[PDB]
Amino acid sequence: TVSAPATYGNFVLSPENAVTAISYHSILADFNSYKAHLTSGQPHLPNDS
Amino acid sequence: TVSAPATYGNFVLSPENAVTAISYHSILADFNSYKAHLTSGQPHLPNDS
Repeated sequence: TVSAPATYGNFVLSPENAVTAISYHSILADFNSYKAHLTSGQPHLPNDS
Repeated sequence: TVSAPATYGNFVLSPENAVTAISYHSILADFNSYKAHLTSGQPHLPNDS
């Protein structure tokens, strides 16, 4: 037996991203995540998108 | 006796702006106000920064 995933994942956009989409045409994933790490100064995020 | 302000009112950058300044060369003042009133769907805004 193998414990394979049973469901497709999802990647819902954050509302803050939508303001950054309407203006300049670019989107970085998890915009709230980077904001909380620049304040602490930590460079290594736990996870990526 | 005209009532004139006794002190300069300093502007301050929002923490959300700190990532936007790095990822691209632009800043939207009151960026949290844009996200709040855009997610609300209301075309108008209270006051400018």
